[PDB]
Amino acid sequence: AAAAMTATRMPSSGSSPSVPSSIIAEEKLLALLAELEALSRQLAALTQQVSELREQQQQ
Amino acid sequence: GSIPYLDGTFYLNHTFKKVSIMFDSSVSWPGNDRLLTPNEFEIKRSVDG
Repeated sequence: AAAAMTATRMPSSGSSPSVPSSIIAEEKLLALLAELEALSRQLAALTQQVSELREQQQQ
Repeated sequence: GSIPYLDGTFYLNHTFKKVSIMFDSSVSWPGNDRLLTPNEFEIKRSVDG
């Protein structure tokens, strides 16, 4: 009634960026698709000359 | 000390809660559904719903 009455008396907000580091970029990209063919070409050339041992030993 | 009756120097204005005015014991003034509490001047609120 008196004394104190003179003054006065959720779910999901879904953030995303959190506490990780900063990020950067560059545009000098992508030789790498050539080596996948270099590697599998030269791999064949190994077997090709293993065959050239065998095809001369068989003579 | 200061004499608020003569010096100006008022304080205690914040101590008022509300006041109402009534002519001829029936004419609540200003009435006419004017205010948000039409029958009285509610100076301040301890709870506000």
